[PDB]
Amino acid sequence: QVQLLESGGGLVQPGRSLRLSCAASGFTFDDYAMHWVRQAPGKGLEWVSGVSWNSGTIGYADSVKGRFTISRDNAKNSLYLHMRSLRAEDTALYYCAKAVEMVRGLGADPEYGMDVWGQGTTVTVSS
Amino acid sequence: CTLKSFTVEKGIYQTSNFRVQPTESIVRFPNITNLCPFDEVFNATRFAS
Ligand SMILES: *[C@@H]1O[C@H](CO)[C@@H](O)[C@H](O)[C@H]1NC(C)=O
Repeated sequence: QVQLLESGGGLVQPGRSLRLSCAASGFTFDDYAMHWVRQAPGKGLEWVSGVSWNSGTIGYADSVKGRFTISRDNAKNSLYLHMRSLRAEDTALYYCAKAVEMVRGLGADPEYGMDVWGQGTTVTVSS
Repeated sequence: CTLKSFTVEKGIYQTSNFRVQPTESIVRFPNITNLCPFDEVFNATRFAS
């Protein structure tokens, strides 16, 4: 069965780094564009980043641009999210979701449809 | 020429090879259906770093 397991949470002081990891198990990992979506505490969702089928990133959120860095690995079926310049306003859950339409299955390539969601971690920042 | 002589005696001789010649060439192979997924590589919307 399809499984999306994420890890990397834990309290870290402001002005450091973290490296979240999402591992997928149960499908051909190279025919699905992954996404990383935050979830502020007691608030609405907020898109953070993504990655297409060919390891080509699709841009980050406007307010986060400058620090976050996404990376993928089809060989180990692993997607990673390096985080820099951590600030107090970056405390939230983080889910890694997968697209729906397999590539070249029908104009352009697909990126919508975050259907399967893992249980996110609980990254927090404080001093 | 075959007898290696200029005087040839009465009789029947077998000399050379009659062999009809081919006309053209023919190559056969079934409908080509498998195709390498190259377009997805060159025509991808976003390349990696
Ligand atoms: C293979 O192509 C030929 C010529 O277009 C066609 O007649 C044939 O139906 C195709 N393959 C088969 C056996 O269906």
